[PDB]
Amino acid sequence: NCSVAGWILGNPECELLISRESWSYIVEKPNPENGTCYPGHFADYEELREQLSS
Amino acid sequence: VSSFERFEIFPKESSWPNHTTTGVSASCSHNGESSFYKNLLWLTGKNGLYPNLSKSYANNKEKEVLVLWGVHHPPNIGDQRALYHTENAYVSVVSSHYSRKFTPEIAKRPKVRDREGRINYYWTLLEPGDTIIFEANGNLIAPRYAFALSRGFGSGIINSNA
Amino acid sequence: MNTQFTAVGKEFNKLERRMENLNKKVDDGFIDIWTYNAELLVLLENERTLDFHDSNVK
Amino acid sequence: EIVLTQSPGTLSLSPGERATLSCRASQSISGYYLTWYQQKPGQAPRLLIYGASSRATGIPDRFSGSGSGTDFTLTISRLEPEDFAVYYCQQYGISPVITFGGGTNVEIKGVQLVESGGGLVQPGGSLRLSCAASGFTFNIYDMHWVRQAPGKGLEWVSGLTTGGDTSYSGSVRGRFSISRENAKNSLYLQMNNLRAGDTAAYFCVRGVREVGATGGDPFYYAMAVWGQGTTVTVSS
Ligand SMILES: *[C@@H]1O[C@H](CO)[C@@H](O[C@@H]2O[C@H](CO)[C@@H](O[C@@H]3O[C@H](CO)[C@@H](O)[C@H](O)[C@@H]3O)[C@H](O)[C@H]2NC(C)=O)[C@H](O)[C@H]1NC(C)=O
Ligand SMILES: *[C@@H]1O[C@H](CO)[C@@H](O[C@@H]2O[C@H](CO)[C@@H](O[C@@H]3O[C@H](CO)[C@@H](O)[C@H](O)[C@@H]3O)[C@H](O)[C@H]2NC(C)=O)[C@H](O)[C@H]1NC(C)=O
Ligand SMILES: *[C@@H]1O[C@H](CO)[C@@H](O[C@@H]2O[C@H](CO)[C@@H](O)[C@H](O)[C@H]2NC(C)=O)[C@H](O)[C@H]1NC(C)=O
Ligand SMILES: *[C@@H]1O[C@H](CO)[C@@H](O)[C@H](O)[C@H]1NC(C)=O
Ligand SMILES: *[C@@H]1O[C@H](CO)[C@@H](O)[C@H](O)[C@H]1NC(C)=O
Repeated sequence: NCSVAGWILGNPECELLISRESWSYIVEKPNPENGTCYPGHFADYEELREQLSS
Repeated sequence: VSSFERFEIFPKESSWPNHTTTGVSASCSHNGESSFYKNLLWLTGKNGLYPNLSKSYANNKEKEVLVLWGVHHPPNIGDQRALYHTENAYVSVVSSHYSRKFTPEIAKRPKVRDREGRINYYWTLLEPGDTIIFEANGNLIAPRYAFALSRGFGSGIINSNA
Repeated sequence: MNTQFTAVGKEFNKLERRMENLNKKVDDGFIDIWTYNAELLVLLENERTLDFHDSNVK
Repeated sequence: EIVLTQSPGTLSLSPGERATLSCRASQSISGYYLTWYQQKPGQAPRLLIYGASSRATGIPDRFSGSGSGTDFTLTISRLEPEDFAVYYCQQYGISPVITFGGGTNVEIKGVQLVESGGGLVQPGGSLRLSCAASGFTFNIYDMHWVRQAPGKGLEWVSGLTTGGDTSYSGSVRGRFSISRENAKNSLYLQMNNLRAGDTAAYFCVRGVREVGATGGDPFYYAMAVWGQGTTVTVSS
């Protein structure tokens, strides 16, 4: 259910999963439920995703 | 365009009592008689009485919205003190996604269409559900009218003398 | 072909020259590829048409 | 716009004296809203003070004022026989209507415009005036036509902003009509249905810098400059 915001930042309902050290590809849904619990602009979402393509 | 139209987000009447609205300029003219852009407004004080502002809007129409505003740069200070009564400029045009502030001074510039002054123009889209706020100590151009729209696809632009 | 309900053109300022020389390179690339492939296709197809006729009479 | 009341319409005082003059209105009216003039009979008016405190160009320091709200005031630090004159009280209505005090005579005990066409008509008649400009940009400023009967309170006949919002008095409207030309650097006032109330000396007046232009002109919400005026009369 998580967003990338909820993934990277440490949203407690998102499993952090530090053991996931590297992987094949990223899986989301289109409409990620858990964005940021305290909202706020997140600039360069595009760029961070592209850098975290791989 | 899939839909496009013009509406009155903030009527000139009754939006800004506490700032004199009616001022225009002379290069902006109509049949050799002065004017200013229909969709927008100047604001200045009530006989040298500037209070500062915070105003807002969010969509009820459920269509997408297109919004315009301006940031005043006089060519001399006597305007700045006379109109707005602060050398400080600070505007904050705010949304959820976009937001930005503006803090200019006077920059002298050469005469262009008999103008040294400038107003830098700034704009954004606004979607349904989302709020815009304007906060300021003057040096503003405000919306009178705003552009209601849907998206469009695939049409575009031509330059042509044909 | 599939011809989209298309809008070709763009424009840029002079601080976008990455994107200008890009979009020029992009478009010229595409233009040349359609040009090359189609020109070869006219040549080849007309040859195969001549051979089709020659074949039929033979 | 509101009726004013000067205090006093004439006075007689000695040299080396102050002079307190109070121009007060019906309502309380906010204070960068008035300006203050003089005039010698025979001369056109001259600009002195604006917004109840602050001072015009080409000046001594002696005339200085105060007051706010309903009661505005101009005071004087020293009196001199060169000041022998009628002083005026001219305010920009929020209803865009200049309003006038009735002139205040100091008696002391022991660039330009040009008008065109002043003179006589028959009452109930018809006549036009023009004015013409010299050495500025008639583009910018909000203009005013003004009247004055001899040794009487002024009256503000008409004015127009450079974007077309007219303002007349309810009595004078319809009988007069204006039209402006910035490419010509000139102004027009066609007038009809003229009676003895129009028997008076008129003035063409350059007012207010609208918002925006290049220049070493600032603005007030006072006049910019007057003209020399001219007489107009009905008779038979
Ligand atoms: C992670 O995502 C879930 C699912 O979106 C979030 O839970 C849901 O959050 C909404 C927020 O509007 C809850 O609705 C609200 O409920 C409260 C009453 O608790 C009410 O005051 C609000 O007006 C609104 O109706 C919704 O009930 C809730 N559902 C569940 C199953 O929890 C959750 O908050 C997200 N957590 C984090 C850490 O991001
Ligand atoms: C809309 O476009 C027209 C055409 O460009 C504008 O009219 C032209 O504006 C130029 C501005 O330089 C005029 O030249 C100037 O004339 C004035 C005297 O009036 C002079 O002071 C300047 O030094 C310069 O020579 C030009 O005459 C004028 N031509 C016409 C036919 O109007 C017009 O201003 C534009 N209007 C708007 C609202 O954008
Ligand atoms: C992802 O979101 C769905 C929302 O559809 C969550 O579904 C809930 O699941 C719990 C049981 O785990 C039920 O009690 C709720 O009634 C369900 N709600 C709905 C709307 O179906 C799901 O739990 C979420 N999963 C994670 C891992 O966050
Ligand atoms: C103007 O300021 C007064 C302060 O007394 C306030 O009552 C009024 O609502 C204000 N109007 C606007 C449009 O801000
Ligand atoms: C206007 O800005 C000044 C600057 O500090 C502030 O003190 C004042 O409260 C502001 N007024 C309003 C109405 O925002």
